[PDB]
Amino acid sequence: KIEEGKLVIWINGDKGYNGLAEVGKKFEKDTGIKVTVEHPDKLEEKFPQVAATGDGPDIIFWAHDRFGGYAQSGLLAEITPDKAFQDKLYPFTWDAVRYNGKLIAYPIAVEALSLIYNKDLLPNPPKTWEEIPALDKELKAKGKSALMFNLQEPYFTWPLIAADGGYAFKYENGKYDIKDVGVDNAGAKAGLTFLVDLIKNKHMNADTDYSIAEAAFNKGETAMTINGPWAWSNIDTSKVNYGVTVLPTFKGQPSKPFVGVLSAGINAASPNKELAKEFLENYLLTDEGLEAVNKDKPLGAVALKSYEEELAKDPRIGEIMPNIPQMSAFWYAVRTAVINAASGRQTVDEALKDAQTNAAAEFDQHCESLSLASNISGLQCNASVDLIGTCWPRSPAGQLVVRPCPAFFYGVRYNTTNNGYRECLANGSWAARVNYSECQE
Amino acid sequence: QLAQQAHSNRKLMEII
Ligand SMILES: OC[C@H]1O[C@H](O[C@H]2[C@H](O)[C@@H](O)[C@@H](O)O[C@@H]2CO)[C@H](O)[C@@H](O)[C@@H]1O
Ligand SMILES: [Ca+2]
Repeated sequence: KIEEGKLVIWINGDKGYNGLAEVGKKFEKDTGIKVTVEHPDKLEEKFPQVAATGDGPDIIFWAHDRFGGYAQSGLLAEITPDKAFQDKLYPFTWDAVRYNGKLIAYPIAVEALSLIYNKDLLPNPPKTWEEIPALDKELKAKGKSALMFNLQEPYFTWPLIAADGGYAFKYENGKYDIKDVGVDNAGAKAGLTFLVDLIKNKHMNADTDYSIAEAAFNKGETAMTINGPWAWSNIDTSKVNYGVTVLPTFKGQPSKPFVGVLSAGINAASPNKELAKEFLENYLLTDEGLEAVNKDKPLGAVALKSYEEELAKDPRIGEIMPNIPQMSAFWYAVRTAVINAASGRQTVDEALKDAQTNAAAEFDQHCESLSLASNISGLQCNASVDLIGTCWPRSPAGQLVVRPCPAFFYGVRYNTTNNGYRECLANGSWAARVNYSECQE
Repeated sequence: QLAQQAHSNRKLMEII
């Protein structure tokens, strides 16, 4: 259970959590309420695990794309800012945290990946991806490399995959079409083929993660990286002379990074909702609060109008992501495809074919048709194919179901006069196990 | 090999 009368906040460790903690310390001094800021690894997966039990933080910070899934699980409280507060943030930031009519988070910052480059190694950064192989060749003769970035997280390769035509879900009839997935079209194939080719030709290493790339850039070993504004603070420190610019073009088409709105959701099981609202609206979402965070690690662009007007003067300072529940399937699909293509485990074609399936994993067909004369009232188990390939028909909850034994199983004859048995449970889920004992060899 | 393929199928059906 969550402790009443304090605030526990979770934010990713790459964000300005020390700056956030200072806003927390001021809130503590003014209220006598302890604020604890924590930053567990993989928070975006840990949050729903812990929260569905009524545990977790009072406030969770992530990019808005995760929030639709959280809200559908009932994990997030609906937020209640007055029209006057709403007016202080840009309309489009509110749009990103609106799910099925309701505001489900406060928008904080607008996050976009950029090309970060070392001005000493590369006074003019490339305008195209296509010139990077030649540039790497020149740099290798000097014991440097052109480009290193995180290949383990699909957020960083997506801009190139999307450039020539890849997309997540198509916006059709005023809503994202979850059946229309674009991870396996010509443009997605072309983008990923380029990336694999960079690796095949030793211009990049498949195993490059966040830390190899950040260290490589900051030690002056690579001329370019790809990252968000939060990363600038670490470069500042390193005293590499760096510039920030737009991602290069692929086949003459701009790179297309997926844009995130860092947002702050309130845990539906928190007994501290009015405290969390007060902290967010009156302490964090002020010029002074956002400045405190920005000073730790840059936010880039922010949702708050008054502070964005100051920030827009920064020279260092692409589509908004959907917030739909299917975004986690999408990211998981692309992650897997990229890692498999980059490591040679699959071809680009194979990888992206699997990605299309996995991104649309919520949607087999033949089994549903083979028993559509049923009309059952109340709880039912849906048509389902088991691991052996046996089709279990739509059945009432609380009933044992009987289907013949498969004619063939791994190229093996079985007598179809025998049956297998499966219980459709009282709650409308299939029993995990099927009794196949009777299907004699 | 087929009788072994059968004994190996048994173990599978027994789990599933
Ligand atoms: O890589 C897939 C991943 O991308 C995005 O996560 C970003 C996040 O938005 C940024 O705040 C930053 O911290 O880096 C993350 C990637 O390392 C999506 O928001 C996320 O759902 C997705 O899984
Ligand atoms: Ca992490």
